[PDB]
This record gives sequence, C-alpha cells and structure tokens, in this order.
Amino acid sequence: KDKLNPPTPSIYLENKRDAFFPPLHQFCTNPKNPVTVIRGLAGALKLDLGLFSTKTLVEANNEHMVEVRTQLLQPADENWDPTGTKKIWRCESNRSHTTIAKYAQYQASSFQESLREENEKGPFKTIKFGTNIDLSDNKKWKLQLHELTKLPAFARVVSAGNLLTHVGHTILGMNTVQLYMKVPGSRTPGHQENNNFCSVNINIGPGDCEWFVVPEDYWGVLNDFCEKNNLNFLMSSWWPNLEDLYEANVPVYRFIQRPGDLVWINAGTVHWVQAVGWCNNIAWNVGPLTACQYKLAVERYEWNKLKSVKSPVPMVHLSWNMARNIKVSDPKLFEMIKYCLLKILKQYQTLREALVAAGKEVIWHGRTNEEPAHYCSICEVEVFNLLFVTNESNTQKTYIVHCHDCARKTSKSLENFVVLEQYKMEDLIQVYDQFTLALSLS
Ligand SMILES: CCN(/C=C/N(C)C)C(=O)CNCc1cc(C(=O)O)ccn1
Ligand SMILES: [Fe+2]
Ligand SMILES: [Zn+2]
Repeated sequence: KDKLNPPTPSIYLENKRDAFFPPLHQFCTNPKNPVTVIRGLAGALKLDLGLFSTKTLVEANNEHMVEVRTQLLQPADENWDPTGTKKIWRCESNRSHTTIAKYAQYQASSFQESLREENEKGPFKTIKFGTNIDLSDNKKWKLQLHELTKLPAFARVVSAGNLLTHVGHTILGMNTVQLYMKVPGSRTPGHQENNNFCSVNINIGPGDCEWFVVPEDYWGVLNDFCEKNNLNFLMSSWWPNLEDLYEANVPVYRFIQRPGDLVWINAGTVHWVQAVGWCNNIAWNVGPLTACQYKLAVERYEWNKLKSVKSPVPMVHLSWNMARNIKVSDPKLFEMIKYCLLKILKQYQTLREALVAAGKEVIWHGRTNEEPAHYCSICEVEVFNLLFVTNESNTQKTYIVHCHDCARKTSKSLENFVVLEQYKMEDLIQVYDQFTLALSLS
C-alpha cells in the first residue's frame, strides 16, 4: 500500500524570515514527523557551504584524522551478499584511518576516474567513506563553527533549548560537529542516534545523498529482523532489505538531500543513508525540551544497560542539571523528570543507608564545576554521587570509578574500596524540592 511509502515531511525555505518562523521548529519537533527535510536552508540563510568544501578543509587542517570505512559499492537501494546471489542485511565494512589530505586525494581522483570511465549480481567494486571527522576544536575550525551559529536557535550545536547544552560537558559528535567526506555509494548503515537524540545533518555538496527513514515506533521490528539474521541492532553494520520491510508493513520514508538541505532526524527515528554523488556532510545532535525527547532518551538509556552498551548521554547527571538550572513549564516533561529524580534519590538513599548500616565510611569528596559525569570503569554504567574507588587509586588520586555492583563483585565486603560522595543528601533533596512546574500560558 502507499501508506507504506509515505511522503517526506518537507519545508521549503526562501529567506531568513522562513528560517526564523516559529512554526518551523514546532514542525521539526512534532513526534508526528519522523524526519523533516528543510530544503534550501543554506541558501535562505546565506550560509557559506564553501567553508566545508574539501579544498577548504585540506587548507585548514590537512593532517586531521579521518575514520575510513572500506565498503562495497552496491546498486541502488540494495545490499547483496558479496557472491551476488541474495540480498542480506549484513554489510561488509573494514575500518582504518587516514588524514583529510589523503582522503581528499582519493575523493578527487575517484571523480576523475568516473569521468574517464564515462568516456569508455556483482562482483562489486570497493570504495572508501571518510567518516566521523572531529570538528570540536574551535582553534582549528573557528570559521567553520562560527558559520553554524547563523542557524535558528533550535538547530544550533549550542542553545538554551538544547538538553545537550545542559549536560555541561562535551559529548563527542553530539554537542560537537562531525564531518563526513564521501564518494558515490558511501553508506551510513541502519541506526538510531545515541540515546535517541534528535540529529541535524547538512549536505555541503556538490552531490546528493539519499535517505531512508523508519519511524521510531517500528524500531522493534527492525531489532527483531536483526536478531533473526544474527545481527546486533545497536552495534553491527546492517542495510535493510526494503522488500522485507514492506512485507512487514513497515513504512519507509525515502528522499534526496541536496546541497544546502538540512535533515532533522526526530527522536528515535531509524535511518540509513547513502551518497549518490561526491559530497561532504556535517552533523550533530540536539535535544529539544519535549516530553517525547526525554522519554525516548530515558528508555534507550535503560535499554543500553540491558544490552551492556555505554550511553554517551549521562541521563542521571543531565536530569539533575535540568532540575538545578532549567525552569520547566511543560507539565508532562516536568512529571517525567520529577519521577526520574525521585527514583534516583530513593535508590541513592537505600544504597547509602546500606553502606552506613554495614559500618562502611562515606568520604566527603565533592566535585569540581563542569566535571563530567562518571561511568563505571568495568561495566560502563553511569555512576552518580557515590563513587567506589580502590584504596590504591584513592591513594594515587587517580579516582578510578566503579559502580557498587562491580566493586562488590571484586571485593566482597568492599574492603578494597573507599566510598566517595560528590553531593550532600540535604543538597540533592533541596534541588528536588525546589524543582517545580513553572507556569507558561503558551
Ligand atoms: C551510530 C551513532 N553515531 C555515532 C557514532 N559515532 C560517534 C561513532 C552517529 O553519528 C549517528 N549519525 C550518523 C549519520 C551519518 C550520516 C551521514 O553519513 O551523512 C547521516 C545520518 N547519520
Ligand atoms: Fe544518524
Ligand atoms: Zn560497574
């Protein structure tokens, strides 16, 4: 049915007014729109995409690291086993590193070679995709990062309405810019964003990308398929067979992103992308202040625990920063945050009383401002407030963090550990008590 091939939510921008019009940010963050393509965005804002051209990038930081994916050049929207006899979900990708200068040479010679060839069931050729290029350093990428502050607030890397701004520290590639350098067939395989955060992607050009999108609420179907085909949904490289998805009554949005078009991926939307031509892309994440964003981020945070996968977003730390610093006026989002804080508080009280009842000392350790959230050095779970550190690491002042469970597993009565406390209970209770719903009339 055509309900399985829905139209792409699209906004067509002409000028700065259209870009700054409030209904645009509302349309993007509406859960009903799994993806929004904001066409003509760069043109409307007079954004200089030339600052992200391969020539410019080479001049700026020619030795900068590029992660290379070596992949097969597959036809159209398909993925075939290498023998070319059946379509399969697993895709072949080898990883290596290079520099912006070397990948640039390849990107150009790739184009020259296609010109020559034009003047003339696989097996398939190999291509290289330059991915995950880290544009976090403002000293190396001043002009590039400055250009992006011309976006409307809701889409910027940094803004008051962005939950990632409220984390209070860098999360690489989420609240810092990533760049991609591509040749035709460069594939970003199927995924959801880290902790289901929204994402922004702008195509620099000169060529096009083709996007495939499934709504968040079908992510389970794709997780199922993955397991049925011996794949880790979160961690393997897979490229959905569209025939399988259609048979499964999964709607698939598909569109072309042209140079200067911004793609807004909504919370939890499943997606995969390929370069149609030669192009670069830039991307980052944004966390709008909505009930839907927070709910989905919390859910994936908890799912990640079950799957033994680290959450790049420390949702406990973030939740406390929202309560300390953000007046929240949406009643549904308020109740979610308030609920989470209460769970955190009651688990922390239960653990801290257990320690005290067992006669284990709790050491006042405190905290530096802007100090990042801590994760367990063994299981990578976020650890809040009570840090378990070995006697030795404490002595050395390396303060290597374990969670309670990992510490107990090593050291049955915690005899090898000290317990460090970063926050007074009375102070957390106060932050919770004073976190109340603000009135907004809109
Ligand atoms: C799988 C989560 N992740 C980060 C992992 N890296 C930090 C390794 C992402 O960056 C997800 N977004 C990648 C992406 C890249 C493109 C692209 O190739 O343009 C389009 C859409 N999405
Ligand atoms: Fe993505
Ligand atoms: Zn642990």
